[PDB]
Amino acid sequence: VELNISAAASLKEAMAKIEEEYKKVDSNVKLTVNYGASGSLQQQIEQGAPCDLFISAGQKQMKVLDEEKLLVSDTMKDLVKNDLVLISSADSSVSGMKDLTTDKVKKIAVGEAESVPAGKYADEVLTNLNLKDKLKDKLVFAKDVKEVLAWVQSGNADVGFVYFSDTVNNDKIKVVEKTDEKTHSPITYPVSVIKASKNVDAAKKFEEFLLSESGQKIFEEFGYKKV
Amino acid sequence: SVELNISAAASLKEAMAKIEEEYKKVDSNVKLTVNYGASGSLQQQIEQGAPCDLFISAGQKQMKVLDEEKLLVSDTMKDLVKNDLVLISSADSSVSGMKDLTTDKVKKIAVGEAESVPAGKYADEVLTNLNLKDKLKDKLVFAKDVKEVLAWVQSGNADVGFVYFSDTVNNDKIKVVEKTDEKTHSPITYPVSVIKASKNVDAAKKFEEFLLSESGQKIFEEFGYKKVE
Amino acid sequence: SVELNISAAASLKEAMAKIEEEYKKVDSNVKLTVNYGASGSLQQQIEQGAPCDLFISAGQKQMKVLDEEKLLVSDTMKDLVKNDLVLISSADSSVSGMKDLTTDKVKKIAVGEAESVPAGKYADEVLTNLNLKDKLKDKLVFAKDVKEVLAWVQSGNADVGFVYFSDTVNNDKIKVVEKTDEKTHSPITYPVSVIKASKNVDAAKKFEEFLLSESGQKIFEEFGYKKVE
Amino acid sequence: SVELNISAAASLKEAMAKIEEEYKKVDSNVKLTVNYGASGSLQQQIEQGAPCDLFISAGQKQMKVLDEEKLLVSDTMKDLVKNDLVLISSADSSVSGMKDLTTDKVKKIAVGEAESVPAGKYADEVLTNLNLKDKLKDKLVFAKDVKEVLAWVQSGNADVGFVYFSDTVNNDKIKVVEKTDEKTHSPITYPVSVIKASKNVDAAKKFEEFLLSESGQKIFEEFGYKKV
Repeated sequence: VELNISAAASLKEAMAKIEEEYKKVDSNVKLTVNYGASGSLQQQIEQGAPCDLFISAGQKQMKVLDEEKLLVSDTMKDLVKNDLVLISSADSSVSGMKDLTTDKVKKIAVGEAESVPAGKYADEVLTNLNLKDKLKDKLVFAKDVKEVLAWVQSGNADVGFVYFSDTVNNDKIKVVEKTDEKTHSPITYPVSVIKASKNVDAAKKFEEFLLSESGQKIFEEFGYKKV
Repeated sequence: SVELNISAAASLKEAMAKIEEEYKKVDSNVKLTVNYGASGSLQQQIEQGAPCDLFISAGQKQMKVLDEEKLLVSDTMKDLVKNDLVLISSADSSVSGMKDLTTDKVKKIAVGEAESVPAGKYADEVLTNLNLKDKLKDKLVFAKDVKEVLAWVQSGNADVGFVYFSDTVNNDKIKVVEKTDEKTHSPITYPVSVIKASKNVDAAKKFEEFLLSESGQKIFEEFGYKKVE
Repeated sequence: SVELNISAAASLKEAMAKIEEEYKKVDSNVKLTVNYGASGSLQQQIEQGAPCDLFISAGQKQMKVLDEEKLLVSDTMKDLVKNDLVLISSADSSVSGMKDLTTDKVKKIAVGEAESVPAGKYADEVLTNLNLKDKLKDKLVFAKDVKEVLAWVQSGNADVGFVYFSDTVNNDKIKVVEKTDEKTHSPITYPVSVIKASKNVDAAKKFEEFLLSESGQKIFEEFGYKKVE
Repeated sequence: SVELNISAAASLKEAMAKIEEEYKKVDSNVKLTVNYGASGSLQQQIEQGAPCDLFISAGQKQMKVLDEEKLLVSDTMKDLVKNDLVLISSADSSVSGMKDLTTDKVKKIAVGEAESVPAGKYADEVLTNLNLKDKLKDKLVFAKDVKEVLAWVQSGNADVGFVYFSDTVNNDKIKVVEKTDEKTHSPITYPVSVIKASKNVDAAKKFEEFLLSESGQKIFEEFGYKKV
């Protein structure tokens, strides 16, 4: 059977392992995974694109679809979530957020608050901790998380804010701390079977694998967390 | 034999053909398929999951939207090439400078709409920064594309016009009068990036390196494009 | 940036220098470090685990062992270039061709020692297959290497000689009378392969395809080598 | 912070890459540097007094010379993994068993060369022991290595081929039709051992047991290898 999956492109590295495993888990089904923006994938599903399963970055796109009656609602669940973490150079004395206030911390790298997802949550966290106005003389702004990583690696920034899934298998940086879930809005990836599919039966089975222990640990292998 | 889907701004077409044939000689194992279009429509397709391996846009705008949606291999984001905004005229025109603009040697100045035409946006910035825009309002006629600005400068509907230097190549009918000072406007950049969803990242990265290399650079320069600062 | 270690037969040294400067023009991101030696010993180092990325050999024997021991990326095994066994004389000699070997016009035929010198081993094959080896025994003189063969022929000590075409380039003092038919001897080929233990397999595969490309092949042909089939 | 020098046959490279990142989880402060070479050349390096902790050989020909020459810790020489000789065809090639070899369904059988390719040597022992080698001569075509065997079967040039099972993982363009009886060919084994001259005898053994442990013996299993 052929299942069509649309997904946020940030899951591509984790999704390679899932397909590969699922071949062993079920030889019968081959999966064609499609990657794009959750907004545009939302459009294609609204316009009747033959997708069997949808995993978006965030509740927003999925919420519009549920109301628009295009999802099998009982299949609408949270797949994984992400952690905003504080990183630094591997060889520095940063141990916590209280250091950002200190002389020890001169430069803090964050994504652009408006058009970088990690920067939005980073801004949201510093705002709620009342540190945002305290660190304006330290906050430098990057175009993406790669640049936040690179500035922290090369020493251009003392510490940075980034997803934990952006840190896996990288010896050059160290995850100093993890941000409290209660300090920002949930960074979640929902998954749902599409109603217009002709493989609801098979699509349900694949989603169950994704939500199963065998699938969740694969996602943990790439820095994602369960909900 | 890997097949690479390259999407590029329609402006790059003539130069992209030479790039294509020259990469055949350096790598026989890569098959390049290049479809062109406006940067916004090409950006649109990548977001829908269209299988494109490499993207070359005119403007930085379409890139940081894609990058924000995490559809790019971020470390492959580079400035490929640059352009110059040039003042052009009829080949026989007595105009010889930006100084001639505020004199009565010039009746009409053709520019693109500053809101919907990039060459118009840069022209605006130049006229604004040079403090010439108010004095020249009685001369400014507005076009819907760079192809219209040129067509007005030839056929004498406008004495003078603002276009990219790359539009001026292979036209003996129009002559470029003066190159706009780089200091007076936003960088006219054609950035390139490998698409994250690509199934041929390494092959794409390799091809991008060809564009970013002395041979690719020298090819773009044959069609009026310029070295990145 | 990537640093590739290439080990090649010491005969390729002159060609690999033009390969380096030319690859740099199409890929700024790769630094090549080329080590030269005897193919058999180069094989031993790879067998010991010496960090090599690409290997270019003089013969097929050493590739077979390496592949048997699984030290190669098998699907990258290819024939890069091949050489030709040619008949040479002095520039002013006026020897016409292979037919002139049997005539009284030539008295001394210079060849490499049939076991110590590969060009001699292939000369022996040609003369054997053409049934000329016995008739010519009174004419055959044996050199320690092709450099001595060329010297004898240049000085007139030998009327003609057998040598690789690549040993003739950049020398007007001698002239290539005729190239031996390829049907008459075992293929004189130089195989290339990416090394399995390499930490830059893809960068190595990409550099290998430059070698197998039209421009890369044409570089080896500047140095007397020839395209494979 | 201990560095371990590991000399291993180049067969295990892809498997060891998953061993390294996992032992990194099990032990944070050990640096694994894996040297890949021919087992005969790694043997020579060990014989010169060169410094290695653990040796993984392809076959026991080398690990016999060293064990005699008192260069090993004898109590650490065990068989790490074995290999299986399997029959393959393309995916859904309608070939079902070893029976089809003698039918018209199969007209071309790809094996490695008998005296150049290890998998070609064992497939030879099998067909010989199965009294099939003489009957099937008009079907037997010989490849330069297992990659080419696979290539012929994927493409359809050969209807059927013999390779190791570890050569067939993560490939959906062929089908492992049948495993060869282990009794019909010489044992295909990889021994492991700690060299006497290691700076860290104990550290290597805590790595050895990890490879011998279920945790390692299942990383190998997903790379096609088998228990001993």
